[PDB]
Amino acid sequence: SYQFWDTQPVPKLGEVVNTHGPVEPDKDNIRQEPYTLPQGFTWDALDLGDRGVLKELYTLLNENYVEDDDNMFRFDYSPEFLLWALRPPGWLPQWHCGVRVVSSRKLVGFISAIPANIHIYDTEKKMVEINFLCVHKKLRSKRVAPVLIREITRRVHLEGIFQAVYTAGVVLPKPVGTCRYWHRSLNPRKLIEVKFSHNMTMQRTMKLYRLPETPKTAGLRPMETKDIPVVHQLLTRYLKQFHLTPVMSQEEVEHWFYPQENIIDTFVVENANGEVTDFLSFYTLPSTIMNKSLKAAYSFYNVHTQTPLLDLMSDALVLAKMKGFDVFNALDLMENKTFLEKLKFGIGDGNLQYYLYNWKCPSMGAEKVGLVLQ
Ligand SMILES: CCCCCCCCCCCCCC(=O)SCCNC(=O)CCNC(=O)[C@H](O)C(C)(C)COP(=O)(O)OP(=O)(O)OC[C@H]1O[C@@H](n2cnc3c(N)ncnc32)[C@H](O)[C@@H]1OP(=O)(O)O
Ligand SMILES: COc1cccc(CC(=N)NC(=O)c2ccccc2OC2CCNCC2)c1
Ligand SMILES: [Mg+2]
Repeated sequence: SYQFWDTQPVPKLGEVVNTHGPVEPDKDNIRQEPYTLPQGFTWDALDLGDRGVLKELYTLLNENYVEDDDNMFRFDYSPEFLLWALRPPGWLPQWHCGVRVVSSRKLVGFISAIPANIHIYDTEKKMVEINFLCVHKKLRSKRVAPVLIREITRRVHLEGIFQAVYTAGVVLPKPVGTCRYWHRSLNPRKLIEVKFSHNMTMQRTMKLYRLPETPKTAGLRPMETKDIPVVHQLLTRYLKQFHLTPVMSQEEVEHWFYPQENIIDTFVVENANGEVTDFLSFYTLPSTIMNKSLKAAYSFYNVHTQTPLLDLMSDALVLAKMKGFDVFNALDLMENKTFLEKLKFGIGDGNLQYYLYNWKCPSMGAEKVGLVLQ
C-alpha cells in the first residue's frame, strides 16, 4: 500500500493499462496558497543566479542526495552542473522549490521542475521533468517528501501543465519502463582501490580494459556553434524510433549539447563531404567516496546514421579515458543493449524506474525508452 501515492493520479501497480490518456481532468481552478509544512519550516524559491544560494543547494545535495545501494558513494553534482541542469530554456524561478528552517534559514529540502515537451507513443505533450528531490538526512521519515511533491505539482498546475516525467530507484505506482545501470571501467586500479569494482590478475584486468590513446572514427571532433542545427536534425530524426522521448527546440539542443568543460561533452562526426552524420555525448558527474572523488562520465544522447554505433561508443570510451574519467556509465535504453556487452560494460545492481504523472499508457521495454535525464 502507498499512503501518498494511492492518492495521486497514477495507475495502480499491476493494472494492465490498454488505454492512452490523462488519469484525471485538467484542473481549471488551482489552490493559490502553498501547502503547509511542519512547524519550524518554510518555503523558499531559490535564486540560483545568486552564488550564495547556489552554494547552499550544492551543499544540501552534496551532503544529502542519492547514494548507491552499498552507501559508499554519493553523487557530487557541481555548482555549474546544477545551473546547466536547472536553468535550461523555459526554467522558472518558482520551480526551484526549497525548504528552509524558519529560525536559522538553513536549507533542508529541495525539489525542481523544468519544462519539457515529451513524445509518449502517439502523443506530444508539454510536461515537466522533476529532479533533485532531496530531504536533509535529519528530516528523513517525517513525510516532508509528499509535501515537496504536492507543492511542485501545484506550482506546475499554476502554469497550465498537467503531466510530468521522472525517474527513481524505488518502485512506485506505476513504472512506464525499467532500466538497468551498466558501467565500463576506464581506470580499474582506482575503481578497485575505492571499492567500486572488486581468478583475475591486476595485470590481466588492466589489459582487459585498456583502450586506444586516440579515437578511430574519421572526422570526429568537438561540437561547435555551427553544428547546432544539424545536431538538432540528427537527434529529432533518430528519436522517432522510440516511444518515450524529448522533443527539443534548436535552443534546447544548444543548451543540452553545446560543450561546457566539466559538465557536458559532445563530439560530432564530420565526414569526407563536410557533412555531420553522427554525434556522441556524455555528461560529467563525480561521486564523493564516503569511506576523495570518483570521476564518472554518463552516456547522454548518441545518434548514428553512418558510423556503426559500436564504433561511436568505443570512441566515447576513448575520449572519456583521455579526459581522466575513472568509469563510463550507461543505461540499457535506446539501442544501448547492442553495444554494452561487446564494449566490456559490467551490469550494476539497482533499477531505474521511469514514470509519468497523470498519464495512463502501456509499459514499454527499455529499448523503447528514449529519454535521458541528469
Ligand atoms: C503535473 C506536475 C506533477 C509534478 C510531480 C510529479 C511527481 C514527482 C515525484 C518525485 C520525483 C523525484 C525524482 C528524483 O529526484 S529521484 C531522487 C530522489 N532523492 C533521493 O533519493 C535522495 C535521497 N533521499 C532523500 O532525500 C529522501 O529519502 C527522499 C526525499 C527521497 C524521500 O524522503 P523520506 O525518505 O524522508 O520519505 P518521507 O517520509 O518524506 O515520504 C515517504 C513517501 O515518499 C515516497 N518516496 C520515497 N522516495 C521517493 C522518490 N525518490 N520519488 C518519489 N517518491 C518517493 C515514499 O514511497 C512515501 O510514499 P508512500 O509510500 O507513502 O506513497
Ligand atoms: C558510484 O556513484 C554512485 C553514487 C550514487 C548512486 C549510484 C548508483 C546509481 N543510482 N546510479 C545511477 O542512477 C546511474 C547509473 C548508470 C547511468 C546513469 C545513472 O544515473 C543518472 C544520473 C543520476 N540520476 C539518475 C540518472 C552511484
Ligand atoms: Mg521527510
